[PDB]
Amino acid sequence: ATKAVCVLKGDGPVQGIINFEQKESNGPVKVWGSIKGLTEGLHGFHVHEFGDNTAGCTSAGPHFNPLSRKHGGPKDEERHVGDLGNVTADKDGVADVSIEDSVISLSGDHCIIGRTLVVHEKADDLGKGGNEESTKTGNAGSRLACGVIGIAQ
Amino acid sequence: ATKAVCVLKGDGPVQGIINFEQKESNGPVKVWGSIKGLTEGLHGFHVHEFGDNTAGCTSAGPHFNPLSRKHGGPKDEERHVGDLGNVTADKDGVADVSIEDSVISLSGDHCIIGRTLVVHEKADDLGKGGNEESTKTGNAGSRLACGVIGIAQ
Ligand SMILES: [Cu+2]
Ligand SMILES: [Cu+2]
Ligand SMILES: [Zn+2]
Ligand SMILES: [Zn+2]
Repeated sequence: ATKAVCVLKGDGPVQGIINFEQKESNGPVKVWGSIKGLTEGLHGFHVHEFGDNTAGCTSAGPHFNPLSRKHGGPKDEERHVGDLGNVTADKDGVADVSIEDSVISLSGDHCIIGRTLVVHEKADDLGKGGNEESTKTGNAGSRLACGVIGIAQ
Repeated sequence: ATKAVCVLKGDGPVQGIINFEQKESNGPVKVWGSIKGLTEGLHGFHVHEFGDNTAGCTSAGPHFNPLSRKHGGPKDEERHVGDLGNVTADKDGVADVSIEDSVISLSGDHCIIGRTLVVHEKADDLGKGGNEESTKTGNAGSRLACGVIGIAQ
């Protein structure tokens, strides 16, 4: 798996398409695409553990966290494998996503293929909210849109 | 990955949920669940190559076929890794799926996690339709509903 893709959908008007590319095995992973229907500003953005959409986005479960760490920001050291921090929405509620990250992988046992990607109601506080919940979801809030991450051409 | 799941959706009224379980590494894989909104009778049922739903189900691409074989039935020897043959709809258009298969896998390089599952308009003819198209799609027809296959709890 060099490439992947994911279509985000939800009950909301929120929706988008996000691509992944890992040119090198165990190298970094460019993540990019575009989401629309967001409130202007920051929104949390994570890979969650399961490709389950049985019961909407709640089925996805908690943040993908195979090394059992506390939640954090993507550049933080103590973080969930799935913690990609935030994405930023336009005036117009379009967020033009573009991220490199080398904690996640499309191969290996950090492989995120088959897991749900989720964009959230509010900003991820990157674990620095000082409340119980911040070291788990980053207080990112409810799950506005999501989709399973799949192997792309 | 012991278990997986996939939610089938489409433009049609067709929809359902399908589960997967592979108790042994490289063993067989129980596939079961239920789909509704079908025309009574047989309907083709395959894993296609890609977890792409960019442009509905067409983005999924051709049948998952990593050994470059000709299309067949699931118990046939010459078959696509993704050829699970058919599923059967009620009077009421509910199909109660239940299948063992050991060509597909949730691990290894027949891993189908991250690929689209698709249920089709007509019956898969298992390659025996004698026409060009029958050794590719089994003449199964258009793509009524589909979804990416993801890692389940
Ligand atoms: Cu999250
Ligand atoms: Cu097909
Ligand atoms: Zn997290
Ligand atoms: Zn086939």
